[PDB]
Amino acid sequence: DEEAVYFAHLDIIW
Amino acid sequence: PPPCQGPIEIKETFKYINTVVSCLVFVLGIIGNSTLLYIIYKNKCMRNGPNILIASLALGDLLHIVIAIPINVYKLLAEDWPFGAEMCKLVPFIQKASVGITVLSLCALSIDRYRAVASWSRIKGIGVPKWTAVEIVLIWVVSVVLAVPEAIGFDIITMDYKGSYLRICLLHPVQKTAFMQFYATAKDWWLFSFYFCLPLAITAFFYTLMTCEMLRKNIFEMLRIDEGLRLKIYKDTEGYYTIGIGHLLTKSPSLNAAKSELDKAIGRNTNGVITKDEAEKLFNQDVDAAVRGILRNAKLKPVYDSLDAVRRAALINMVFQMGETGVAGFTNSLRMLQQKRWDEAAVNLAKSRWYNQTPNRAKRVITTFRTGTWDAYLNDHLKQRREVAKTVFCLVLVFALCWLPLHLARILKLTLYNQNDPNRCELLSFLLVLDYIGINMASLNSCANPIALYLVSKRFKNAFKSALC
Ligand SMILES: CCCCCCCC/C=C\CCCCCCCC(=O)OC[C@H](O)CO
Ligand SMILES: CCCCCCCC/C=C\CCCCCCCC(=O)OC[C@H](O)CO
Ligand SMILES: CCCCCCCC/C=C\CCCCCCCC(=O)OC[C@H](O)CO
Repeated sequence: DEEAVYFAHLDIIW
Repeated sequence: PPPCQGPIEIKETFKYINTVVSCLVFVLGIIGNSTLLYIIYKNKCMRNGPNILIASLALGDLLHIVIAIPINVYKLLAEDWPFGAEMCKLVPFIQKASVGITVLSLCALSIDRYRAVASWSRIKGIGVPKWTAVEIVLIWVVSVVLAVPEAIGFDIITMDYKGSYLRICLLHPVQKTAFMQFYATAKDWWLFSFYFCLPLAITAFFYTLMTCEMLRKNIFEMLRIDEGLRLKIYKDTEGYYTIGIGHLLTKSPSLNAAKSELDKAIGRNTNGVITKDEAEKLFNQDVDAAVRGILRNAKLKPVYDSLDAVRRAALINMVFQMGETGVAGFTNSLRMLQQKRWDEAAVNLAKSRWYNQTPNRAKRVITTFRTGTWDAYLNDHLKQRREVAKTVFCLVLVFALCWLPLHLARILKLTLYNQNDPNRCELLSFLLVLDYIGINMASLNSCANPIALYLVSKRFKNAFKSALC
């Protein structure tokens, strides 16, 4: 799930 | 595994609008929470139990606004994590700690105000109770203990996304221990169940129990004003010994026998004199007995079931004065009350002998039917209970609204994201803007708590004007 770890790179911290 | 028609991205137009919003929430949150903590510290009339729990709520929000907005604003604009692995563990730990402080202080405030209704001294919020200090230290300790899994599980990932070097501060997908490997799976449900569903369910429960006891005190004040409170044994219009709010003791002509009936009813040797709290407990039993007879009465039960709480009190008021039979004789006015035809019923009831013989009491009860409020019986104690109920209702309403978007954005990510779809990547671009809006909203709770207290509390409104003068 590498499109997911890029999501967490752009996403907020929560 | 399947590819996607586009790169997960956020429009620069969005990044500039949201950042302006995040700047306003931060400045208003710091000012509002600091002044709120300032007026609670300065003014000595506001140094009580319930306000101390509010200060714990204010500090938790002041702590959250400090570590949430300034780092998510940077994460939006700079798109990288340059703070090392210590801040990657420290920031989410303090975040979940501060959030836990606010939801538990909210829960403690709802429990405290429910227990305070029974005593007039407590509902005024006078002084600081004993276990107030140890409750706060438990709230903060339990908050940081539950935030511990957030600290150890976070780390910096270094990966390759289409030839780009990425420093990603995140919760590591694979953990050493088995418990932490399980925490990473259902973390969003733990946040949704414990930091939203449980506080809303706990506060709504104790708020409901509080207003139910407030309802019983409204009716007692209503009947005390209309019928009268007698704390010494007296004879009614028929010569029978009576106490309290129209409570018949016995039909015996022996005052001494009547005194023993009183002692049986109060559970105390009263010598003919009872206290206001004993008359109230005796009155609450008379209401429950009156309601049981109404619900067993075929002509009053349908009307009573359809009425709201305030208007049910007005009907109980009439039964206390005239009895079940005499009230059931108002066959037409009762019909209009069941059809919610207030003004017509108000006009019809004013034609009665009841209105002609006791016009003052009748006007008050009719106004209660017409409006459905306690405006005809507004008194000193009702206002205090009314101010308390408004205070906790707005604080939990501000909480639920401010934390709904962020909690919503995480629960639809769990249930609608399917990594096998080809077009799923660009719905995260819509979740990207929701998760950043949900950060501004949850931070608005820090700003909306002082605004709510300013609008519902006369003392907070004046203390706020004093600090900004
Ligand atoms: C609509 C939701 C339905 C309700 C579901 C959620 C409410 C759970 C209630 C209690 C469990 C948590 C207890 C928290 C601590 C209780 C402290 C306490 O018991 O206070 C003493 C007071 O005298 C008591 O009347
Ligand atoms: C310009 C100054 C203000 C002027 C405005 C006047 C104030 C309105 C007050 C009550 C509304 C009365 C209607 C009540 C609405 C609820 C519907 C109802 O059923 O009540 C009437 C009853 O049904 C009859 O049979
Ligand atoms: C002619 C009029 C016909 C009908 C008149 C209806 C108009 C409502 C007026 C007074 C309601 C009094 C309620 C004041 C608040 C008491 C309840 C409370 O304190 O609860 C917190 C509240 O939910 C915080 O939003």
